[PDB]
Amino acid sequence: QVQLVESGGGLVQAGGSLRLSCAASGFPVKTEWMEWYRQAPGKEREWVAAIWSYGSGTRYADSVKGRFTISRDNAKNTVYLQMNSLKPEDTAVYYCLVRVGSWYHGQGTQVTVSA
Amino acid sequence: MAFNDLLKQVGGVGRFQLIQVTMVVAPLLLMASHNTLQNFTAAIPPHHCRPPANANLSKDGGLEAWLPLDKQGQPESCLRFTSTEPCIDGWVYDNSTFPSTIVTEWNLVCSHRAFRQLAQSLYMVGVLLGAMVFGYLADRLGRRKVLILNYLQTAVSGTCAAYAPNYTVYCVFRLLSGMSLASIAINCMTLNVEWMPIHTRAYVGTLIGYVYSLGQFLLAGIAYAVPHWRHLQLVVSVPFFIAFIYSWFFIESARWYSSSGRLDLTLRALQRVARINGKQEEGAKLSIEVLRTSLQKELTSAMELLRCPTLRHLFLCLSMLWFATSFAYYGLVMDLQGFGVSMYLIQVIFGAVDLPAKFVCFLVINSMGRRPAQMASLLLAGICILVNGIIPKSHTIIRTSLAVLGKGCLASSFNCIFLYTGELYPTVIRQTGLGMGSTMARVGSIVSPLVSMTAEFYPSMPLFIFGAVPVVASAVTALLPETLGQPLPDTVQDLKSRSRGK
Ligand SMILES: C[C@H](Cn1cnc2c(N)ncnc21)OCP(=O)(O)O
Ligand SMILES: [Cl-]
Repeated sequence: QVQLVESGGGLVQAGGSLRLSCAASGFPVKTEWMEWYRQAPGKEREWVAAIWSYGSGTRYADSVKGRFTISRDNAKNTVYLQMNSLKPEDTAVYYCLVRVGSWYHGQGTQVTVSA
Repeated sequence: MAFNDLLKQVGGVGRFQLIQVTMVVAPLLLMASHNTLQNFTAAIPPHHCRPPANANLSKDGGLEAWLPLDKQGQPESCLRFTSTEPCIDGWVYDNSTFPSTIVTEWNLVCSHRAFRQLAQSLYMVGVLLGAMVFGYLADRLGRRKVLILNYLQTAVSGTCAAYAPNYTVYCVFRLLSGMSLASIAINCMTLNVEWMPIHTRAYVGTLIGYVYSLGQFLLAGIAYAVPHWRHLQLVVSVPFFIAFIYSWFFIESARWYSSSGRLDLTLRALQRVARINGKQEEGAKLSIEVLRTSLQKELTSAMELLRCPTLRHLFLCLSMLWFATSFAYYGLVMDLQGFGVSMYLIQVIFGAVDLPAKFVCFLVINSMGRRPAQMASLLLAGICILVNGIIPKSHTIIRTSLAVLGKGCLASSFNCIFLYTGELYPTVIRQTGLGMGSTMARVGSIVSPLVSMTAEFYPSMPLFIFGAVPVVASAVTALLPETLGQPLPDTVQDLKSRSRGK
């Protein structure tokens, strides 16, 4: 079986920065896709960002450019998120997805942007 | 004293040789339109999985939650989220530019997307089957009768394909449409060249090419006017019906009539052609006793072609050339949706580029020769479409210009290979050689959709195969001798002497 456990939640004031990552097990992170989603309360799943395999490319959404940064590593076989200048509308539960239209999605982390 | 003697005696420029020729070559416009139509009647519009009706779109934050996205900012065209799972509730197609296409009607997307190209493959299978079977039937039975039958079958198959309930019905009716269409295409040319003197065959060929280019123009315009596929197929097939209604005034081929060993009806046809031409004083002397005295010298296949080593080698080479040229040409023509620009404009440019390319190859063959023209045209076409395959979608104008140059190069290559096989094969087996070359060209046009079938592997590999084939053909056709000096061999003895004497 494949695990996609993740961690990096916390309570932090607006304009701070967190440390988010997905612990990928059973597959090399450099060989498949990667994606990112949030489900803010009162809203639905929203696409955030994606990084291809072997660093082919990385594209963002309208509220991700210039604010968030996502990187990868090979030693720990994980995908890591960095962010700054957080705003109250960013309060959401973030879900890690291994591939587009893929059956392997993580448990999710709860991150709060307290104005 | 021969058939040409009588034909010149009756005329050659009179009203008959214009009216009959123009009537029989009018449907070549729809020839081109029907051959290319699959591009316009089966264009894939942007599409995505449909969220289930039970789910509330308003309460789920819109359709963006149920549709995973790809790189180009569009929803995924085959998958959907489970709150994954493939399409199970159908599909959603935008109507911004396509009211309806066969892919829109019968959801030939994601899984079982092969059918939108299997349809063209089956149509080309029908073309080849009709060509060979109805060539045999025309040899056995006649020309006017088989051409009329092809007219009717084409019209019926076009209408039936326009109104097709299922998909297998559509494929079978396309197969029968090709069955009739190859036969009409070959028989129009054979009747025109059999009812004209020797020194007008080049004129007939040039007119056929001009009508084909005008057919490309007409298809572009008719696609601009009528976007709906159900209306488009019917509107492009009903003029065949009106031409079948008005094509009962055709005059059968007198040469084939004389070739049957019987001459009374041949005399009747020649008398009729004298009446319509308006020249009766000169045609009065025509009677039975002059037919035998004028037509007696000429009265007196695969196995022999494959037996002789020189004949076998010449076959293999020419078959490879025809196969590669037709394969690449139809692979390039059948795919114009993925060029960025509107299909109508690129189709217009493809049609327009025919005449300048024809002038270029004519100048080259009348100036330098044929084999260098083959090399240049094939190599340039292969390189151009390979670069098209290697240039990403982000660039549009350069890709379209490269595709236009490639289409022009393929047209010039077609004209050049026709002339080269005309002035290459010995007169003993020249007609059978042309038939085999045409059959191999139809085989290549059959395979081309099969090659484009497997684009699921790589995004642009079919373009790579289309660009790899003609470079191989040009490399392997190097050994072929050049016939600029007009040797015009008759039997296999001349070929070996000419090759040794070259
Ligand atoms: C002058 C052309 C030469 N030729 C012979 N075969 C072909 C194919 N398959 N495509 C285009 N052109 C071809 O024939 C008249 P047609 O294509 O059937 O209107
Ligand atoms: Cl043909």
